[PDB]
Amino acid sequence: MSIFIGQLIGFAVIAFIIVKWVVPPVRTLMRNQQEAVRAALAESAEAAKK
Amino acid sequence: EAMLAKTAADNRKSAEQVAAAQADYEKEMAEARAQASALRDEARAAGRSVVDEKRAQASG
Repeated sequence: MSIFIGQLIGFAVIAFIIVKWVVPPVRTLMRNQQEAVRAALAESAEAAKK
Repeated sequence: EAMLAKTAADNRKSAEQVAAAQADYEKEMAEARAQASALRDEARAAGRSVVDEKRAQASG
């Protein structure tokens, strides 16, 4: 139980670190890829229109 | 990947093909103009021949 509390606190610290300093850049990368592919699709559509 | 390559080719081909259509329009215009000029030239040459012939006959 005591070690369970210790490891739970450790996991809370790990999750805080991840959300603070790891989630933001990864979310940015995912949004960047999604925007890039969306722009590629839209540019293909306008090329077909042209 | 095929979509992106085809889109780049689409932009290139559309631009060059618009230019080609305009050039073909101008080519047809030039050909028709040359045909018209040739008709007028040969018509006036035939007229000149007719006038020369009939003047020569009148003189004779």
